[PDB]
Amino acid sequence: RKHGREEISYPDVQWQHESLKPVLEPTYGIILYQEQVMQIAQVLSGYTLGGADMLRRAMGKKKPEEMAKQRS
Amino acid sequence: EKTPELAAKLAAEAIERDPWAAQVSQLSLPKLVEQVALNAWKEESDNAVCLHLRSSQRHLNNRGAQQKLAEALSMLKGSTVELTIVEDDNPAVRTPLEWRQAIYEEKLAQARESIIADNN
Amino acid sequence: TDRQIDDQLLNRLRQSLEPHRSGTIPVHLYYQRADARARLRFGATWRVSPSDRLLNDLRGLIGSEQVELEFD
Repeated sequence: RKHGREEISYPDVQWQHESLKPVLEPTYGIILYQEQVMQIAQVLSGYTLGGADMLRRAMGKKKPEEMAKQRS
Repeated sequence: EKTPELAAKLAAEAIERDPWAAQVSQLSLPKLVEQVALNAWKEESDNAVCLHLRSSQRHLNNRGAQQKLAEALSMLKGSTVELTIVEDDNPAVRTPLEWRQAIYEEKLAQARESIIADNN
Repeated sequence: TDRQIDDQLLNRLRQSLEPHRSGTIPVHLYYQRADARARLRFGATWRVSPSDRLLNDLRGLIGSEQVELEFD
């Protein structure tokens, strides 16, 4: 995607949105970092930075209950 | 390929002939967006610029490139250029990418003859 | 190089090669041009001995015994 061999999407062909461009700019629409996860929660869904860090933490643990709430 | 000397020298001739290749080099675009500007030939109207991109490289062309290209063309023109990328593969004019190659081929042939004629 | 005297083409260079033939290795000539690669394979006759590398490096030309393109 860096060298023009495939269409760049933010992040996926279908599932992309231009509001993710400032977040995903540095990585050409590829989700690389823990910090990008947090910026997506801030920008896309209005999270606080601290609530965003709590989402990333919950994604590490992978618990059944826990996601269900943040998913909402 | 090969040699970056020859390709950049060859680019100098392209610039020396094509107003668009010259303009692109003056703007000095970085890479991906440069390749978009490079694979397209620049038609220019009274207040418009429609870059006819080789549909052969349609997958390079993205709005993220177009907007950076537009800012650059606007910096060149010194006033707001409505720069658009359009997708028409017709070969009637040469892009600065397509521009490079022909002269090189011809030069190769001539100098192959000189080498054959060195004698021994 | 671009600079090939005349003599070097046909005399000194040739004479170094002339006494040492063996170990059939096809002889190709690479005329490295600034322009392009023109490939005239000499193969007039000489199939070189191994020791000639060092002796050939002796006069104005650096090269190597590379994987032969011809063989494959």
